Amino acid sequence: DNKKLRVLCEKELKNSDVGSLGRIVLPKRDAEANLPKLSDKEGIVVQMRDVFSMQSWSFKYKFWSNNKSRMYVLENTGEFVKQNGAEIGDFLTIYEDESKNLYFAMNGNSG
DNA sequence: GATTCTGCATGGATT
DNA sequence: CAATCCATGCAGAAT
Repeated sequence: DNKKLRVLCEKELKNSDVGSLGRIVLPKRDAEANLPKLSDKEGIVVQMRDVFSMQSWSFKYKFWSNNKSRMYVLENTGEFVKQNGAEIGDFLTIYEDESKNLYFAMNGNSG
């Protein structure tokens, strides 16, 4: 917890983000600019640690095809929301470690 | 059949 | 006017 952080993206949780589908949508602009570059629909597996804790979480960061561009999504978020009790309007903020791109990325509104 | 997963399409609101 | 973003609907696989 001697961490130095840079914000990569932030999302206001909507109904489907905390819904039964178990996936979280991320803003396309910031996801493309700051999140690792995705060159396949298969996506990648990313893990992000809580800023306030030593709890680490593993998600699948992938994209869907939409129109001629993309929609970015973070799959397998069911237990994350359930465990953290995230409701509509809560904030999921994703950060970055400065020397290493280790994805600290926690909710709990924060800011 | 009925139900859930998964990836894409639709459609309102905004850039 | 047309393009973009994204919440959600929804068709086809999988269970």
